[PDB]
Amino acid sequence: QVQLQQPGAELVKPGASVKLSCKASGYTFTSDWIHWVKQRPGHGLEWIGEIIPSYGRANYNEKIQKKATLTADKSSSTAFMQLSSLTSEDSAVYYCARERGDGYFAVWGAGTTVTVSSAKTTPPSVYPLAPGSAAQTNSMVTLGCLVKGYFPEPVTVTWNSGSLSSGVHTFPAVLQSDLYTLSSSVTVPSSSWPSETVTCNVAHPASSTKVDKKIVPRD
Amino acid sequence: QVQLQQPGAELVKPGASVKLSCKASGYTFTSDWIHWVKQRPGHGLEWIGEIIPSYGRANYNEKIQKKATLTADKSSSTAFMQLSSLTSEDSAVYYCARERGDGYFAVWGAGTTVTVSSAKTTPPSVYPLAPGSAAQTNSMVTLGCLVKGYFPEPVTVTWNSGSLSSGVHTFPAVLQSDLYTLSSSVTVPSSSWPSETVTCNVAHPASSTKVDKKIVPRD
Amino acid sequence: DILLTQSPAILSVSPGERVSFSCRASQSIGTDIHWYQQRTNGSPRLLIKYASESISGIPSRFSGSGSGTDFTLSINSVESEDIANYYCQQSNRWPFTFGSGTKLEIKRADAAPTVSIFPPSSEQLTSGGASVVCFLNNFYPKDINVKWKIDGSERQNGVLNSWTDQDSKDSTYSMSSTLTLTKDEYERHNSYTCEATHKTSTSPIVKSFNRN
Amino acid sequence: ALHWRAAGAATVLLVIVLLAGSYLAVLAERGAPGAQLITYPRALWWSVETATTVGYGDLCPVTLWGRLVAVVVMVAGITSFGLVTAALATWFVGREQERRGH
Ligand SMILES: *SCC1=CC(C)(C)N(O)C1(C)C
Ligand SMILES: [K+]
Ligand SMILES: [K+]
Ligand SMILES: [K+]
Ligand SMILES: [K+]
Ligand SMILES: [K+]
Repeated sequence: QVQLQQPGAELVKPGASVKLSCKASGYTFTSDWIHWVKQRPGHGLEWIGEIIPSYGRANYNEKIQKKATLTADKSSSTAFMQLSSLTSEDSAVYYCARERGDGYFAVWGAGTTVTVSSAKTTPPSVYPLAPGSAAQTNSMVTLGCLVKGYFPEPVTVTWNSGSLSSGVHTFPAVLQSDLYTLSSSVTVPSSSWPSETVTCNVAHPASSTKVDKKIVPRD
Repeated sequence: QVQLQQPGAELVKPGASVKLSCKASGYTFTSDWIHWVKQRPGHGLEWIGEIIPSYGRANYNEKIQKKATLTADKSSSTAFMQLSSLTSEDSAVYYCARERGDGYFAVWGAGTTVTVSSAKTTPPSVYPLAPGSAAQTNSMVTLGCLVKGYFPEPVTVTWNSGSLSSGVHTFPAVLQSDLYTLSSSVTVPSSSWPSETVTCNVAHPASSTKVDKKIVPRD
Repeated sequence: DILLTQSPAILSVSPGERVSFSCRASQSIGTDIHWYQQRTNGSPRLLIKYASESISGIPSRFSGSGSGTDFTLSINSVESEDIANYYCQQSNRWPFTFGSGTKLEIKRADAAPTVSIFPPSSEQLTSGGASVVCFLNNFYPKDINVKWKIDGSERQNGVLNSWTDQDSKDSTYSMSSTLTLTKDEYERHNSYTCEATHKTSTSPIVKSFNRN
Repeated sequence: ALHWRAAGAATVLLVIVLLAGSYLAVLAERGAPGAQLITYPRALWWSVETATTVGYGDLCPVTLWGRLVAVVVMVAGITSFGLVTAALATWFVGREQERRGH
């Protein structure tokens, strides 16, 4: 079972501060350390610091400006990272990982996407994409769904709630005036549609809004 | 309070020898070491040697010619550096510093400027600098004072005995026939002068002569 | 004996930006490195000890990091008061040694010089001399030219100049130009002018005065 | 009881030797190029290192007097700890006699 649970996204205004969490389950020893790693888009992994819960001590990366403050709640098995006075530099994906005191990160969390913008949260509008009445077909058919007008990132597009993995492409979002846009595409055998349903599920954490939208042929 | 006190300047004739002092106050432990550092104009810091007062042992830099001899007076808390047969190479600012046996120089002295010349000590003549009767003004006014005909260096120019810090520039002296020359400048709001007095204090250690000179508008 | 390398020797950064000073040791010395700050005319002052330990009375702005052979001194958000020379010092092995140093340099907006011309003092003439001082204050960049004219004609003799290092109050530069003549030489002339040519103006900034 | 006074006396003496050894080591090593035993805090850790005979190799003297100081530390440490062992024997031997009547 998912060993480390982290919120999908956090929106923060320049100067403000946010507090990320990391809920742990599974085996827990007094010799455990929770780590926090920062990753900026297109870049690599940057170690932020560690916390020893059973005792409560924390150490931090000495080369980078210290914008973090680590704490832990022994009872609820939750590690917290306090980021303060955030700027555009601080936007990135923050992962937490668990090390059993033997030096390597056994398990990582899904990571929390943090965004430092002055903009406002905006859920995405999801529109269908069925072929045109004049579009011929082979043995395969391509359908997809459009997610636009949302902020901040990210969005998780699934097909038939994961049951449909192969054939899926979710293009990287694009920014245009405080609003992102992206499309996901799926491909199933033509003979199977629309006899067998095909729906796209779109989740957007920053607004706690997950929505569905079935893909049916045009009238 | 000033932990290490050192004389401002020493004039020495090529071949002769001088003895610099460093008076210490504040906490003094048996684990203290007094250090001496040499700095030539425009260049960096050069370690000369160390003395352990509570015992009296001294070690010296092995790469540079040994022209120093360190001693200490336990009773008056004073460390002494004996420089002998000095040449133009030896002219520089000599700092003394105190290390508590943990490797770093906690406190440094103001340093003693040593000059090895055949010339003679000469106190500086200080002349005023008030704008000309035809010089217009804005919200600020610029006054200053001229220090010339002195030797050896240095001279410490202050305004209103330090009470006037901001707005001050003391240009680097210039040498012309065994005599240095430099000017200091100050800027106060025009409305405040000369209703509020403005004087320049010039101290010249090599001659133990400090003098003042008020700056008043021309007749 | 341990050699501490400091490169680059000069560092130019803009107001509020983050700057980093490098110090490398010719062999591993743990965290036995210390940093010193030294402003123009002042004595060195401990900034960080043991590579990363804070000293009391030093802006929280200053930090340090590293271990072994590579050390860094960082200033988060620089500011004019930080213009100076920075030295590292090691205490791992005898004798203690210093780095050659790194000069910090701020890049601010252009500033035209505030020019001032001063006639010689009565106290000075009263002794056979006469010095006409001219100040080119708080300008930037540092490049500037000063020209002297006596009664319309350019003068070049008895003219000694002096430039200050980047000021720690506002990151500007200042220059002093001095024309020294004997009272006699000074007497048989009327107007003295001081001209400053600087990047901020295609036209020279001028200041003069008549001996009467 | 002698064996207990001695033990204690041996412990206060060892602490003296350590402190004096930290001081004397730095005095001896400073001045010798490449020497590492030159600041008091670590020198003190080194003396403890030596007296207990653990000798890690992260620090050690290189001058004649430094080494000589090192030998007094080793010997004071070995002797001191050896005396505790000896006092524990007198305690056991004494108690084992009581348990047998004598
Ligand atoms: S014993 C400590 C020591 C001695 C020497 C051979 C000089 N070293 O390089 C180390 C620091 C290991
Ligand atoms: K052993
Ligand atoms: K051993
Ligand atoms: K060993
Ligand atoms: K060993
Ligand atoms: K043994």
